[PDB]
Amino acid sequence: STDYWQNWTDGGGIVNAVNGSGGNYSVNWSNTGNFVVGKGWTTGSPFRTINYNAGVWAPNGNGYLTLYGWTRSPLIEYYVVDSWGTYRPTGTYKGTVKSDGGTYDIYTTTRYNAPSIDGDRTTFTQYWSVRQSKRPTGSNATITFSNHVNAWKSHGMNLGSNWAYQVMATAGYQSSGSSNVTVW
Ligand SMILES: O[C@@H]1[C@@H](O)[C@H](O[C@@H]2CO[C@@H](O[C@@H]3CO[C@@H](O)[C@H](O)[C@H]3O)[C@H](O)[C@H]2O)OC[C@H]1O
Ligand SMILES: O[C@@H]1[C@@H](O)[C@H](O[C@@H]2CO[C@@H](O[C@@H]3CO[C@@H](O)[C@H](O)[C@H]3O)[C@H](O)[C@H]2O)OC[C@H]1O
Repeated sequence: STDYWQNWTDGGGIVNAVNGSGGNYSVNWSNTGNFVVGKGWTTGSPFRTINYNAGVWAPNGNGYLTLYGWTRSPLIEYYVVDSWGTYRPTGTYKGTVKSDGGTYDIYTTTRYNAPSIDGDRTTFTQYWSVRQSKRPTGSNATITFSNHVNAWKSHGMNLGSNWAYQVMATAGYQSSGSSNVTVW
C-alpha cells in the first residue's frame, strides 16, 4: 500500500504525530499553527483510489480529514476534504461533484507568501473538494480521486504535470484534537 509518511508543522503549538505500522498513523495536536500529517505515496496519481479508515476523528478549530497533495507545473496544493471540526473549509464556489456516496462542493483559494513544497514564502493556488456534510468515520472509506480530478478539469482547474506526494491527511490551522487513520 503506502510508501510515504508526511509530517510537517510550521512549529506553532504541539503536533504529536506517530508514524505507525503499515498505513497507520496517529496525531494528537494542540493550539497549532499550520500542519499536515498523513500517509500515502511519494508520487501522486490522478488515477489513484485511496482507501482509509479513520478510527479516531476528533478535531476542533480548523482541522480537516482530507486527501492532500501537490503538483508542480503549475504549483498547486489540493484537498478532498471528507470531514472537519468546528469550521468547514470554503473558498470561491465553482460547482459540485458526486463521488463515493457523497456530494462535494468545489472551491478555489489562493495562498500568498506561504510555505509550500517549493519554499518558505511562495504563492500557489489551492483546489478543494469539500464534502457537503461530514463523512461518517470509523468504517472503510474510499476516495475515487479521478472523479475529483475530472470534475475540477470541467471547471478549468487543471493540475500540474509533475506529481509530488499524495497522502490521506490530518491537516489544520489553529486547531486541537486527535486522529488515528489507516491508509491503503
Ligand atoms: O489490505 C487492506 C486492509 O489493510 C484493510 O483493513 C482495514 C485497515 O484499517 C482498519 O481500521 C483501523 C482499526 O483500528 C483503528 O485504530 C484505526 O484508526 C483504523 O484505521 C479496518 O478495520 C480494516 O478493515 O481492509 C481492506 C484491505 O484491502
Ligand atoms: O524543504 C521542503 C519542505 O520544507 C516542504 O514542506 C512543505 C511546506 O509547505 C507545506 O504546505 C503547507 C501545509 O499546510 C497548509 O495548511 C498550507 O496551505 C501550506 O502552506 C507542505 O505541507 C510541506 O510539504 O516539502 C518539500 C521540501 O522540498
